[PDB]
Amino acid sequence: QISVRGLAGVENVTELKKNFNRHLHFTLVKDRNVATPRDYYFALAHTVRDHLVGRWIRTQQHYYEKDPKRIYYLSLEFYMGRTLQNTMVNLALENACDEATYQLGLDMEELEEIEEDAGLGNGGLGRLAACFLDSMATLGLAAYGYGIRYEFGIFNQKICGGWQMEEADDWLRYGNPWEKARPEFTLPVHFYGRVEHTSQGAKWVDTQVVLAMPYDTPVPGYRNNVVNTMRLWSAKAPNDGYIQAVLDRNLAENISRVLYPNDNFFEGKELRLKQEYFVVAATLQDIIRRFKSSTNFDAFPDKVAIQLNDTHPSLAIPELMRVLVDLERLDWDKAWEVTVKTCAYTNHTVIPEALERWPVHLLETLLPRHLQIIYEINQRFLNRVAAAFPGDVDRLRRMSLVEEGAVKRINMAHLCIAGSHAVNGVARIHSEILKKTIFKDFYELEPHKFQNKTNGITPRRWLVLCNPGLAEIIAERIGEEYISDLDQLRKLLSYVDDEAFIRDVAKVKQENKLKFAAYLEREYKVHINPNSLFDVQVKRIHEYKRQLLNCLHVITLYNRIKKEPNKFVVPRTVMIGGKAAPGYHMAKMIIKLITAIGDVVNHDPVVGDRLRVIFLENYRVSLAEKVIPAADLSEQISTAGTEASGTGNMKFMLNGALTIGTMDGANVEMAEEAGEENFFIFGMRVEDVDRLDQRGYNAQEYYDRIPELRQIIEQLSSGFFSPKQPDLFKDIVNMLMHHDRFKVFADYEEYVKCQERVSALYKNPREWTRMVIRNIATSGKFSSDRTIAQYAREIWGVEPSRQRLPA
Amino acid sequence: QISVRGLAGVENVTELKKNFNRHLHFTLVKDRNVATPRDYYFALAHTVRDHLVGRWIRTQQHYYEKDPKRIYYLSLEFYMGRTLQNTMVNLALENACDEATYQLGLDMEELEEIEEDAGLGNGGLGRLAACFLDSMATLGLAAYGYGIRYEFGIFNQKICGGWQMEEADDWLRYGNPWEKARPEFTLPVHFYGRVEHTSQGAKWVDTQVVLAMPYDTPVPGYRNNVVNTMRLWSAKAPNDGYIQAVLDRNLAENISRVLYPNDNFFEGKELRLKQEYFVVAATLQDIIRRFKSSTNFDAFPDKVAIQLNDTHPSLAIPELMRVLVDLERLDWDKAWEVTVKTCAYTNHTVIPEALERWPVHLLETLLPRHLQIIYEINQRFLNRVAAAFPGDVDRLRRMSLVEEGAVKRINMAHLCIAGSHAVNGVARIHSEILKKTIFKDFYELEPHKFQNKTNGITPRRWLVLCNPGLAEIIAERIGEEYISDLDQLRKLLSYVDDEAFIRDVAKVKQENKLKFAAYLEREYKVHINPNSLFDVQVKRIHEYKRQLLNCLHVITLYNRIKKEPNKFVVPRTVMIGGKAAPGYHMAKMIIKLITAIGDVVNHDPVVGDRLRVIFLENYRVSLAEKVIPAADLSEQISTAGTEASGTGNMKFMLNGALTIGTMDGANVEMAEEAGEENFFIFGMRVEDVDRLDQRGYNAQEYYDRIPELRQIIEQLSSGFFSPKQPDLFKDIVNMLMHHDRFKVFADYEEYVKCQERVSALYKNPREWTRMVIRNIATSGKFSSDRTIAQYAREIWGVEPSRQRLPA
Ligand SMILES: Nc1ccc(C(=O)NC(=O)N[C@@H]2O[C@H](CO)[C@@H](O)[C@H](O)[C@H]2O)cc1
Ligand SMILES: Nc1ccc(C(=O)NC(=O)N[C@@H]2O[C@H](CO)[C@@H](O)[C@H](O)[C@H]2O)cc1
Ligand SMILES: O=c1[nH]cnc2c1ncn2[C@@H]1O[C@H](COP(=O)(O)O)[C@@H](O)[C@H]1O
Ligand SMILES: O=c1[nH]cnc2c1ncn2[C@@H]1O[C@H](COP(=O)(O)O)[C@@H](O)[C@H]1O
Ligand SMILES: *Cc1c(COP(=O)(O)O)cnc(C)c1O
Ligand SMILES: *Cc1c(COP(=O)(O)O)cnc(C)c1O
Repeated sequence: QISVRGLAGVENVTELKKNFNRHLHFTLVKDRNVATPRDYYFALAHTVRDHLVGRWIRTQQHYYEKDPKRIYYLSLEFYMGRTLQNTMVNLALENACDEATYQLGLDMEELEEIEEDAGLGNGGLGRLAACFLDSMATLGLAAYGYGIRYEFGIFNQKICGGWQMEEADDWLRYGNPWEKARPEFTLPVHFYGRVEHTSQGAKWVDTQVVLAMPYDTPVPGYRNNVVNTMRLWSAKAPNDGYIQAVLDRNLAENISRVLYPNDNFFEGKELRLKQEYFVVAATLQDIIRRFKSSTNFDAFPDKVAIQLNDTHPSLAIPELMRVLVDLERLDWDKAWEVTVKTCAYTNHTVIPEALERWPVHLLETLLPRHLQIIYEINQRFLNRVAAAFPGDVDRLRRMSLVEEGAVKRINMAHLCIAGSHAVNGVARIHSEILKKTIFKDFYELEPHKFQNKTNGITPRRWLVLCNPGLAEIIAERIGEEYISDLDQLRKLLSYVDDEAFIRDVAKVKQENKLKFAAYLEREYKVHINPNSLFDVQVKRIHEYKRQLLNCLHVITLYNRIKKEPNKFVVPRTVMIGGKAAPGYHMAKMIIKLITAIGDVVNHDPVVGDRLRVIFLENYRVSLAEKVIPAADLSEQISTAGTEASGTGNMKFMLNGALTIGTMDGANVEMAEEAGEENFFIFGMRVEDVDRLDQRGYNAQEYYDRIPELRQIIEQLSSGFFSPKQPDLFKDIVNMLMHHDRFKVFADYEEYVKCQERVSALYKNPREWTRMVIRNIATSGKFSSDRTIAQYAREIWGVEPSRQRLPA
Repeated sequence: QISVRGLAGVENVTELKKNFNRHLHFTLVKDRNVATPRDYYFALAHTVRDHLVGRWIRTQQHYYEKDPKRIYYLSLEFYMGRTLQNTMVNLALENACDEATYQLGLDMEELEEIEEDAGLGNGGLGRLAACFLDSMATLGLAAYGYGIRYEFGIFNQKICGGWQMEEADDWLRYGNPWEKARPEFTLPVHFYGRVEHTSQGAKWVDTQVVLAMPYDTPVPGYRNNVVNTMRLWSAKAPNDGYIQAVLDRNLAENISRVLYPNDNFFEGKELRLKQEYFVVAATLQDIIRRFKSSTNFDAFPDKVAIQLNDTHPSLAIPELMRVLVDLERLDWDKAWEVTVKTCAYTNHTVIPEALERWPVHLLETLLPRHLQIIYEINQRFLNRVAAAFPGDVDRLRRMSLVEEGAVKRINMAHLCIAGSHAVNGVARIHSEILKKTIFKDFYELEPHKFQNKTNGITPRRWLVLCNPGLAEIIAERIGEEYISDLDQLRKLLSYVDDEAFIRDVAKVKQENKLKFAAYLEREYKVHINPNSLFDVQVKRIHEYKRQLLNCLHVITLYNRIKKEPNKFVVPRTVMIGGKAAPGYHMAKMIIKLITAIGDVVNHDPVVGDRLRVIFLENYRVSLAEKVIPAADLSEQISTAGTEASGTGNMKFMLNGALTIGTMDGANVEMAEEAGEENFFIFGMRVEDVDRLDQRGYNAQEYYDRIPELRQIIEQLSSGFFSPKQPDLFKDIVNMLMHHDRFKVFADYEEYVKCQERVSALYKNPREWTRMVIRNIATSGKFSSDRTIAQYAREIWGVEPSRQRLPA
C-alpha cells in the first residue's frame, strides 16, 4: 500500500468483503466454484457502486432544496473510458478494495482489466467532456452531462496485414453496472411533419414520434461526497403485415445505435442529423421540466446555463426558440433574449472540412419548423449587421447563416455565434486565430462575446489513477493537496537539485517503462528494449497531426544507421498509435506505411535493438493510461495553426515526458509555463506558414535541396518498403510532392535537427530528469479544474466550491 | 390472513422489510419521497427473488453431483404470465410479504398488478408448457425448459370501433427482475452455406453465424426447495459503409424479436424457420455440453430425454443426427438409434391447415445439410415400410416425409414420428383419432410408439393463486395436502350435503363475481349485474371453437325477450374474450360481430339488466386468473373432433363453474370423472359429424326448418346489427350458409335446449352449488402433476419425487 490510495481500515475491509460475497451470490447468482474473473469483476463493481448510491441520492436532493443555477453540458460524445478505478480513487476506497480482494485471494489489477471502456467519443473533444464532468463534480457545481447512449461506441481497431480493420464495439454485451435505466422519465421527440399557420401561432403537426429513454450514470467528485449525473438518451419506438411492423421498430431505434467515427470530414448524413436533434430535443424538455419545478422565463438564464460542445448540439438554439415561442407563447424578442443569455458555444477547430454546413433540403424535410426559425433568426441578425456596417454588402453574404451556391446550406457555427452570449476557443493561440480569421466579422460586430478557455485534463485519472508511483513520490514531499489544486506542483521546483527526488522521478519512469514493455509482450507478443528512449505519438490519425513527418524522421534514423552501422546512436523505441476514420483513405494509408516501416526496420540485423518501430493497436482511453506514464518523448507536431489545443500533450507533460513540438495549440502555453529552454520547439510559427502560403508552397524545392529527404522519397516510390507492391505508397508520395496542405517537407530539416538535440540530452540521465521535473512542476495550469473554474466564473456566472458534502 | 398463504413470522417479516428498503435504495437508487408504485413493485420483486437464489444454486449443484437423467422440454412458446405471486406461493412467503408491505404502508395486490405478463405464447400449447415446468419442479425432476426470449410476446389487443387493433407487447421496457443474462454461455448457430463432401464425411461450410445468448429464469417447485431452470435464447450478431454494416446487425438479431401470433394457419415464412432452427441448434449444443461433463453416446438416451412440443422444434431430430454423424463421427445406424430413444413428440391438433409442411426450396437454401439428412431418413424409413407392406405403393406415398405436388414440402409431423420412440395425443379421444385417421399408417407400422397423455393444469396458479377463497374453505375441511396431490379433492364428495360447505362454496363464488364486476368498472368502465349468471367463453378466436354458435344463442335470447318482454328469464352476463391472429379475417369479423351484438343488446331499454354482452379485451394469462374464478358457466363448444384437448375447460371446473359443452377433447374425460348428470353435454359426437360428412352438410336445411335460426340470419343480412353498414356481416352469413367446415347450424337446436336446462338449474341456488361441488371434487385427474408423472414414467423413464430439498 501507497498513501494517496486512502486507508484500509479493519471494519471497512471486513464490510467490503461481505458485500462482495453478497453480490457474487445474490446479484450474479454465482458460487465461488464456478465464478470466473469476469464474475469477480462485476461483484467488485457492484460493491463499489453501492458506496456511490447514498451520495448520489443526497447530492441530487441537495440541488432540489438549494435550487442553484444548473449547468447543462451538451455533447454528442463522452469518452469516459473505464469507471471502476476512477470511482475508488474519488471515494478513497482503492487501498481498502485492494486489501479486501487480496484477502479473498484475488488480484484487483487483473479484475480492473476486465472492464470494457465506455468509448462514446472519437478523441479530444469527447475526452474533454469526460474530464470536464470530473472537474465540475470536484468543484461542487450542479452540473449535468447530456448525450446519447450509443449501443456501439468507437470501433475496436484490428491491424491485419498492416491494415486497419474495424470491429463493432459491443461494449454493453456483458452489461453496464454503472448505469441506471430511468424508463419512467421517457420523453417524446418529433421528426418530419409539416407546419400549420393558424390564427394564434405556428403549429408543428403530422410528425413521427421517437421516444427518448434516459440512462443515468454517476459522476463522483474527488473526495467531496458530490455525485453528479451524466444522462444519456436511448431511442425507443412507440408501441402504437404485423410481423414487419414490429421489425420496422428498428428504424426508429437506429438513432442511438452507433457513434459516427468521422472526426475529419463533415458528412451531411440524415442519421447524424437525427442524432443531433434527438439529444437536443429530449435534453431541453428535461431542462425545462426541472426549471418549472424550481412561468416567468425571465429568470430562466439565472437558473440555467447550456454549454454547446462544438456545433453538434447547435439545434438547441432554434429548439429553445421553438418551445418558448410556439409552446410557451412568449414573443420573439423576449424568447431570443432568454436564449442568448442561456447558451454558450465552444469551437474546436478552424479546418473548413470539419465545419457543419447542413443542406437546407435536409432540414426542410426533417425539421420544417426549425428551418423557419433559423431563417427568421438570420433575417433579424443580418438587419443588425446592415445597421452596424451600412452598405457593406459583402459582409452581409459572409455573415449569413445561409450559404448560397450549388446547394443552400446552413452554417451551424454562424448560428451558434448569433445565438450565444459567449463563444470560446480552446487555447490562447486558437482563440486569437478565431478573431483574426474565421470569425473576424462576428468579432467586429460583437467583440464582447469572444473568449478563450484553454483546455485541461483531470489530474485524478491522468496522474493519480494511471501513475500512482509518481503521485506518491510527489505527495511524500508536498502532501496530497495538489490533487485538487494542481498549481501546488510548482513547489516541486525547489527539489530540482535534490539528488533523492531526481533519483525517484527517474526510478518511477523506469518502472513504468518495464511495466509497459512487459504488457507489450503479454497481450501483443512484441519485444522492446526498456533502456531505449520511448518516443511516442498517440492520437487519431490525421494529415494535420503529421504522423507522416514522424515517419520521415524514423526512416532518416534508419538510413543513417545503415550508412554508419558502427557509429553510436541513442537507442529509440518509436511508438505510433491511433485510429483512422473509416472513410479517410489517406489516414489508412499512413497506418499501413507505419507498419511497413516497422516490417523493414524491426527485422534488419544491422539495426539490432537500436531502433524499433511499433504501431500501438486500438488506441483508446484505457491504453492511454498505460502508455503515457511510460513515455520519455511526446510528439506534438501538428502544422502551426491546425491543432486548436490538443490535450494529449498535457497528459504527457504531467507524467514525466519531455515534449518535442511546434508552436501550435496549447503547446505554446505549455512552453510558456515551463520555459522554452525546457521544451523542444521547432518549425514554422503560424506567421511563417501564412507567408509560405502567400508565396506558394512548392514541395519540389525541399526535395531538390535536401539529399536525405530525396533518398526517403525515392525509397517510398521504388517500393523499398513494399517489395511485392512497388507502387503501394504512390498516393502518399504524390500528396507530399504535389498537394500537401500541411507542409510536411517545410518542417523536416528543423524537426530532424531538434530530434538530435533530444538524443543528446537523453545521453545525460541527470539533466534529462531535471528538465522533466521542471515540466511536471509547471503543469498546474493545465488541470481541467482551472479550465472549469474559468468557465464557471466568466461564462456560466457561478462560483465553484471545494466544500465537502455530509455522508 | 388466510392459512394456505403460510406463516407471517416476526423476524421473517422484519427481514423482508429491511431487504425491501435495501433494494429500493441500492438497487432502484430511489428514496421514499419520489418512489412510485412501480418502484415499490420492483423492490418487492427483487426481495422475493433473493429468496430463490440460494435454492436455485444448490438445486443445479445437486443435479451436477447426482447426475440424474435430464429432461429437456423444447418449445417455441412458454406462456408464463406474471411471476411475483406464483413465486411467493411456491415459497410460502405470501402472508409474510403481505404483512411486510402492509407495515410499510403498501397494498401488495396493487403492486402485483404492475408486473407485466410474460406472454411468450399464443394460448393452450404455450400455457401447457408453463404448467408443465411448474409440475416438473414440484415433482423433483431434473427438467429444463428451452425456448426463445422474444423481445415482443403476443400483441396487446385494443378494441377500436369494435375492431381488434394489435399493439406491440414491449414487456421488457421496464426490465425483467426474474431473468439472469448468461452472456458467458453464448453459442454459435449456423445458417445458409453449402455442403462439402470430402474423403471423411460431409462438411457444412461458408455459413453465416448468429450467436445465441441465454437468459435463465428460475422455476420454483411447490414448497420443496427445488428451483429448476427455463433457459431462453436471444439472438446476437457476431462483432466481425461502416455505419450500414453496424446497422445491419439488426438483420441477425431479428430472429428473437417477435412471437409469431398465427395459431390457425401454417405460414412457411423464412423468419419462422430461422427461429425454429435457432432454438434447436443452441439447445442441442447445450445438452451435449452438459452430457460430456456428466464419449460413449450409447448412454446418451439414459441421461437425456428431449420432448418436442408439437413439430415446431422438430429440426432437433436431423440436427442431433448431424452432430452425431458429422461432428462426433458415429455411424448412421448407431446415431439413429440414439436419436430415436432420446426424442418424443406431442401432437396438439388434427386440423390440416395447422400442420407444418416446409417447402424444400426453403430448407435447401437455409439448411442444406439438414435437407440431405432428412432425405436419407426418409429413404431408410420407406425401405422399412416397403418391407412390412410389400407392394402397397399407395402407403409409400402417404407415409413419405416428402410430399410431392406443386411444390415439394417436408411433412414435419411424419419426420417427428419416424424419429421419436413415443408420439402422444393430449386427450383420450384425440389420441384415438390420431391412430384411426391422420396417423393410421404409422400406427399400423409401429403401434408401440403411440400413447395418450391427457393434459392438465397446475393447481398452484389455477386455484391457490387465483382463488385463495376457495382454496381456503377446501383446506379448512381436508387440509393443505391436496395442493400437490389434487386427487384428494375427492374427499369433498362427503360434504355435498353439508349445509355449511354449500353456503361457503356459494359465498366464495359470489365474492369473486363482485370482485370481477368491480374490476370491470375500474379498468374498463362497464357496469354489470353481479346477481346474473356469468356465462363465459374465453380462448383464442377460431372458427372451430365456435364463438359464432355462442353468438347465435345470445341473439336468440335477445329475440325471445323482445318477443315476450314481461316474461321472466334468468339474468345473464355473457362474456366472450380472446385474441384473433392478425391475418385471420374471419376471426376478426367474429370479434366485430360480438361487439356489434353488445351495442344493440346492452342499450335496449326493454332488455334492462336481464341480458348483457361484453367482449373481454386483451385476454391473457393475468386476465384469466381474474375471470375464471368468477364464472358460473364455462363454454367449451368446439365441433366434436376439433379441439385436441382444451385446458381452459379444466381451469373452470377447478374453480366452481359448471360446463356446457360437446363431447370433444378433454370434455369427455371431465364428464366421465364428474358423471354425465353433472355436466351439460349436447350436440353431435365425432361419429355424428362423420356421418354428416358422408351425406354432405347442407346448412340450408337447418335454415329452412328452424324459424328462430332463420330470423337471426335475416337480421344479420339486413343490417340489423350494422345500420350504417347493412352488408357488414355478409361474409359471415355466406360462410355459415355455404361453406361452414364446422357445422354451426347442426348443433344449434340442441345447444339452445341445453342452455334452457342450464337456466333452470341456476334458478335453484342450492342444487346448482351441489352440482358445482361434484365437479370440483372430481377435477383431481386434471392436475398437470398427474400428466407429468405419466410422461415421466411412460415416456422419459424417470421416477417423480415429492422429497423436499435442504435450505
Ligand atoms: N463531426 C465531428 C466529430 C468529432 C470531432 C472531434 O472529435 N474533434 C475533436 O476531437 N477535436 C479536438 O478537440 C480537442 C478538445 O478541445 C482539441 O484539444 C483538439 O485540438 C481538437 O482537434 C469533430 C467533428
Ligand atoms: N404455428 C402454430 C403456433 C401455435 C399453435 C398453438 O398455439 N396451438 C395450440 O395452442 N393448440 C392447443 O394446445 C392445447 C395444449 O395441448 C390443446 O389443449 C388445444 O386443444 C390445442 O388446440 C399452433 C400452431
Ligand atoms: O416533488 C418533489 N418532492 C420531493 N423531492 C423531489 C421532488 N422533485 C424532485 N425531488 C428530489 O430531487 C431529485 C432531483 O430529480 P431531477 O428532476 O432528476 O433533477 C429527486 O431524486 C428527489 O430527491
Ligand atoms: O466443473 C465443475 N465444477 C464444479 N461445479 C460444477 C462444474 N460444472 C458445473 N458445476 C455446477 O453445476 C451447476 C450446473 O451448470 P450447468 O452446466 O448450467 O448445468 C453449476 O452452476 C455448478 O454449481
Ligand atoms: C487525450 C486523448 C486524445 C486527445 O489527444 P490529442 O493528442 O490532443 O489529439 C485522444 N484519444 C484519447 C484516447 C485520449 O485519451
Ligand atoms: C388456459 C389458457 C388458454 C387455453 O384455453 P382453451 O380454452 O383450452 O383454448 C388460452 N389462453 C390463455 C391465456 C389461457 O390461460
